[PDB]
Amino acid sequence: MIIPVRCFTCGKIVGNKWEAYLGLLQAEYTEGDALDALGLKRYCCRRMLLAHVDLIEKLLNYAPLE
Amino acid sequence: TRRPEIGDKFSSRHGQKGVCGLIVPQEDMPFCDSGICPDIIMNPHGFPSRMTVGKLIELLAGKAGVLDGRFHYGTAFGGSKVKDVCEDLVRHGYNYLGKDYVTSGITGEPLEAYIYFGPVYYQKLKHMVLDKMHARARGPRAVLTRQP
Amino acid sequence: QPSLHKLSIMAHLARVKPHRTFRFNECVCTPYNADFDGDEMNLHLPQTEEAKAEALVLMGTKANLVTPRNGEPLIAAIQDFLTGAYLLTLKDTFFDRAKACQIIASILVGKDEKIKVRLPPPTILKPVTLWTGKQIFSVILRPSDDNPVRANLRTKGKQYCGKGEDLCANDSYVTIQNSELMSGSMDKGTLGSGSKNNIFYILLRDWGQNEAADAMSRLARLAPVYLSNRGFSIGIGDVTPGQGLLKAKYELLNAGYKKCDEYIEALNTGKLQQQPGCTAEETLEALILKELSVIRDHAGSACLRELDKSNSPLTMALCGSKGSFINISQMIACVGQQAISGSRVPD
Amino acid sequence: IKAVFPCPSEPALSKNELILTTESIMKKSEFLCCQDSFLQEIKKFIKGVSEKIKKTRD
Amino acid sequence: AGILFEDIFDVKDIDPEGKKFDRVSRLHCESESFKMDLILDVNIQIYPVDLGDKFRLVIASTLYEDGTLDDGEYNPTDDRPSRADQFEYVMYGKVYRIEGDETSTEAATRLSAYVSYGGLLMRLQGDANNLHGFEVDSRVYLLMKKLA
Amino acid sequence: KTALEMVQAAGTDRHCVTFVLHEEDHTLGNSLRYMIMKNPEVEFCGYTTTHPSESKINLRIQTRGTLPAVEPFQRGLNELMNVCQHVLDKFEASIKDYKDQKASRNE
Amino acid sequence: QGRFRGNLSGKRVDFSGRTVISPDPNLRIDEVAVPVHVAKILTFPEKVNKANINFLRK
Amino acid sequence: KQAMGTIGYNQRNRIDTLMYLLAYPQKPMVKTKTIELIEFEKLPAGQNA
Amino acid sequence: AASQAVEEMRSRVVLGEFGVRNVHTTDFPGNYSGYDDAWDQDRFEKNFRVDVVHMDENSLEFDMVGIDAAIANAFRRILLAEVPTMAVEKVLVYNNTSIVQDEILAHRLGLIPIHADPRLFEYRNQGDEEGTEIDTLQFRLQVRCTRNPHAAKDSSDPNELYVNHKVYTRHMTWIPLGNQADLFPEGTIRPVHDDILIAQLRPGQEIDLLMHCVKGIGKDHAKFSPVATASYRLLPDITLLEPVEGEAAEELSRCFSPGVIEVQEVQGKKVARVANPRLDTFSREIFRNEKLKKVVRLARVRDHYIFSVESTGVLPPDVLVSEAIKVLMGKCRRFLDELDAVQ
Amino acid sequence: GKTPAEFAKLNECPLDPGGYFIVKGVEKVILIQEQLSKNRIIVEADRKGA
Ligand SMILES: [Mg+2]
Ligand SMILES: [Zn+2]
Repeated sequence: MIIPVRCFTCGKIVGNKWEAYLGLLQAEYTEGDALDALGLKRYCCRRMLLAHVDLIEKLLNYAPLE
Repeated sequence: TRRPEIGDKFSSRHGQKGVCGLIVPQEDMPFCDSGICPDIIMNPHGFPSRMTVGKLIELLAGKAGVLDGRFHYGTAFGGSKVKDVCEDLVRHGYNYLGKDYVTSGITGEPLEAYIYFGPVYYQKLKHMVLDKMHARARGPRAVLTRQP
Repeated sequence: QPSLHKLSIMAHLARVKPHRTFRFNECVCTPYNADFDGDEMNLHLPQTEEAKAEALVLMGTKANLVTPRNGEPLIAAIQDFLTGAYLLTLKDTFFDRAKACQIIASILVGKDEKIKVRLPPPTILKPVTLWTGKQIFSVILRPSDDNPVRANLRTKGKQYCGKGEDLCANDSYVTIQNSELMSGSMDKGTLGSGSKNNIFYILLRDWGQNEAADAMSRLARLAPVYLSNRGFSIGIGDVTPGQGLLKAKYELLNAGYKKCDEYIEALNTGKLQQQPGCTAEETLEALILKELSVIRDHAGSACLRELDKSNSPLTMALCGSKGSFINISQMIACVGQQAISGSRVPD
Repeated sequence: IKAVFPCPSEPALSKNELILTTESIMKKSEFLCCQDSFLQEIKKFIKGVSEKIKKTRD
Repeated sequence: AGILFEDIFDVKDIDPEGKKFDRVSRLHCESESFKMDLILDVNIQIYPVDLGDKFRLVIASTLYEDGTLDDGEYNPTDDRPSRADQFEYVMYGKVYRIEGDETSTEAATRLSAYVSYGGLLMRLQGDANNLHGFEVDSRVYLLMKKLA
Repeated sequence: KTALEMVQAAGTDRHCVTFVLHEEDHTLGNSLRYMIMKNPEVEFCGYTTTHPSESKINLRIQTRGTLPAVEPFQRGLNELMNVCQHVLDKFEASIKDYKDQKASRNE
Repeated sequence: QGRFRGNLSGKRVDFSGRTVISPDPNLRIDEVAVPVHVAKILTFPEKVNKANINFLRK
Repeated sequence: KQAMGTIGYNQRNRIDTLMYLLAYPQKPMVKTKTIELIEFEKLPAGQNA
Repeated sequence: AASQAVEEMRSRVVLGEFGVRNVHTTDFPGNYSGYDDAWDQDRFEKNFRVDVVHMDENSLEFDMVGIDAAIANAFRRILLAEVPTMAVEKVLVYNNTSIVQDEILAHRLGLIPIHADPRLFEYRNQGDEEGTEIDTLQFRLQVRCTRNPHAAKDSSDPNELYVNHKVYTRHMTWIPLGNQADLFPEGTIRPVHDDILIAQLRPGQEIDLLMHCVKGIGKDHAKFSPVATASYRLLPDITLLEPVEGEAAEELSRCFSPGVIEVQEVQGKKVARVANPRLDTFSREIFRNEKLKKVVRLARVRDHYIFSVESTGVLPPDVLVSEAIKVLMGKCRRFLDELDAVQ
Repeated sequence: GKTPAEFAKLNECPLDPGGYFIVKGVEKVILIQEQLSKNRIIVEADRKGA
């Protein structure tokens, strides 16, 4: 749904890297350079951003609101 | 909210379905040189009698995909071969076959054989043990045939 | 639930434990044909002292170690207990005093908590001090000096070359004397649930049910403690074909397809030597199936020769735990003829 | 039985002594409960063992 | 002197059927002073054996030269002058099968003594006059030293 | 409430005793086995977790001579504690030296 | 679902349970580990006698 | 067909008889072209482990 | 010589093409021919040393020489599972009307690292749901999302249309209890990373909850562990058997990590030598090259560890390693005290 | 024919494949029934060999 706070395998805090990751993918980095520039060395941290679907941006269009 | 426990059935996207058996702490797991201690230890006896070599290639191609931000294709009758992902792994400093030097978490001493790490797409199936555990001491009986 | 033979229902002595699953020892998976993939098993608690006693005497696990069908044992070791004992009892393994004490001390639990260990004397003494792994396995059969078990067995292994008589180069002739393993490794044919000359069946017939059950419990306790500190893994480098296979497979396919084409040409536009008892097309089917079986068998005999030892499918096929040589040949060299109902693919 | 009970202080039997002491055991009381076929199979096997002893000592 | 057998041997062949194992090699030897042949397994990691080497082999029932046959348990930690100090490689196993040869039909005197050092076998075959003192289930110390 | 329980063997007077340590695991068990096996009076020493649901280890100690096995257990504990004290002192000295050398450079 | 095939041949029993199985080698081969949430429901009627009065009071 | 996943984007406004969701789904790391055609990577079922 | 094989057997973990050899720790008394491996305190205190090779914020990397595997493994396990920290346990919820469910929101708040220094707090007892000054903190989150009153006609991005549409962790406000306002200065007790996305909102939705941090160890739950990961590797020594000259040195320079094999010129000729073996990861690509399998001997020095402690930011990792050693010292002290209470 | 912005006002998923009825609140699918092709000459064997 939303980005998990910590990586499942090691435990590094990944949940703050998401808004920087989309910001670095607006400036036309590749994913391979963006994950390096955010500083995720172990690949268990890298699959938290490489494989994450952001459903809550598209679930919040359906929430009732005033 | 149901959290996975002893009894909750996972799968593997290759028919290697299997119940969870044991939940060990993080400190008791093996670990590479880089400190990665694996989430799911899978038994290597499932592979020779079932010949799921596709899982061994999925693990390799996923490992070679997370290291440089691609998604490799495993399309039927095509897809990214082994000879490309071997070079993609060797460019980043891992072994070209996925096997890694792995230190045991229990004893601290390294292991004799190398261990085959990689990210495999497991998917949790709906058959949980909290919905299947059932018991009856004595209770309601039928009205007609007085048996449970 | 699908109750095929009479060992689909046995009686165990219950013990309560916190988590939410029925947890039994894996040596009992062969009678139930259970597989731990979400399988459910029913429980029945008898409500009367006569029912308890008849269940405990007639239907206990220790009193039904042998199937009534032919007399071969069913409760025996299974995968990862065979591979653990096979990799424990090679001629290669040697332990210092630290790791040998650490492996032996895994059995000191349960009702074997009160016994004295009897660490056996070391094999090599002067340059280093090394217990050979067969002594560590022999501690299973007799883990104390006052245990009256004296097991004896003398049989052929699986991979026995036929000419050895205890001196084969494979070290595959099992000789246990006074519960001390003197040569040879533990195959499936010495620990597994296959047939007789099982060491647990020897312990059952000569020294009662209790010693067979204690030995199976000690092996199931010990062999994973060795194996999970050895490391035993399989990867794509373990089913990849070498160069010596990729030459021989190409030569075999060219030779077999040439001989098949010459048989096709000998049927359609010439004389084909008809085999006795059949039409000419059935002769052609038999010759083509013979040539394709030669292709599969020679590709298998070429892929097995170039594998290294300590290859994981090869170890799991030599100890008979899971798999066979057909599977290794079929996922390295050449998948054979795909036969539907004993013939080639019908049109 | 040769491995569990080695008696190092006892003399090894010959062929004739083996047949004699085997028949001296098998004519006691408790062996009447067995069938005739089982006694014949025991005496056949003991004769085979005695022939092996004779061939080795020759 | 509780020596059962003491002779000089020469290595004729190191690996007859290929290198089946990493640490153990199947020696095939032959002696000078007698007509003994010797199949032997040694640990070649701790003690390397080459092709034309020539060693002196000793099989003794005890390690103490005064003739003290008391052995309840071996102590590696205790230090005292023993028979092993003159040698470079000391094993310890049990004789388990004395077996007469079958290759001759009458009037032969070759006997085989199979001694198993914890799994590492040894066939000591020769004339029956040399092997006096071997019995089944007696525990012998092999001792061994290369010569110049 | 007692975390240390001593189960002796059946026939042997106090020289083959099994230490049940409550509320530990492989962490103390492996280090304590390492410091006990250095004592040359110990013939056998090794631990085992009884069951992974439970936090126990059974640390069997078998001595050679006539000394009881409580003394190698106590010497193993004290030697492990002195190793940890020395490691703590050397590591804190090395950290203080590293921070001092970095704060002295580029100033 | 008649009387014969439904109720005489094989009939449903109580004092039973049904759970998913999972392996555990640390038990002996004649033991099964029953969960707590089943063993609180399944009961055995133990008659009070002289040998176990102090156990059943607890 | 039994893998827990996400039913759709309306899965919070939807009262069904029995609905299993996964808390943090992830899209697969080795994906087929069929996954790109039927849009399985937009609402997946499973986690890379 | 046999002395070379025995010396290599007890201090070098060699790496084969097919499997690691010599893995066990063997230097124990009575396991070798003429050596004397009894526990000598002075030989350990002479050989042991610590060299810190790198350190910055939230990370550390230091060498240890002479310690054994069964003690360095204990330091790693104490860092993962026994060095206590502070993490949220009770999430008291008033009016959660977002799309993030209440259970998952409480679970996300549990995993957030809190910058309290947990040597100052005590374990909460059994029960005791309120807590006191000593054994808890308290955080209060309250975010209400509304529309931005001025906006353009396009209404495309969410960053312009809404205010507080993302609930970060800078919206967590600390609420003191008792004398914690004077014990702790203003600005220390805070969530650490200060940017972690907790939930995400739309106008009309509101989160107003109240969190109770406690002290806990990593064995109980993984939210209390202070380290991102902490591991160790043995320091390698790639050694050369025969000299590698000519064009073989160029391809040997590519069969390793990019900072271990240097190539230098002596007589207009390139010879290779091992320069910085610490930087190798052991990809073992020297075994694909057929001519070069017999020139190198890849091995790990057994008694030269390289720890690497990356903290989550609760407290800087030198203090983590000091606490990790003191926990094991306390575990030895507890069983010494129980022996003295027995006898 | 609607856009993914206009499925929100109807509370319907854009990836919901469709093709299922809704009767009395449950979603029902008429399965694709397989038949033998009618009006065609089929030469079959009889039980008794004819
Ligand atoms: Mg099944
Ligand atoms: Zn990670």
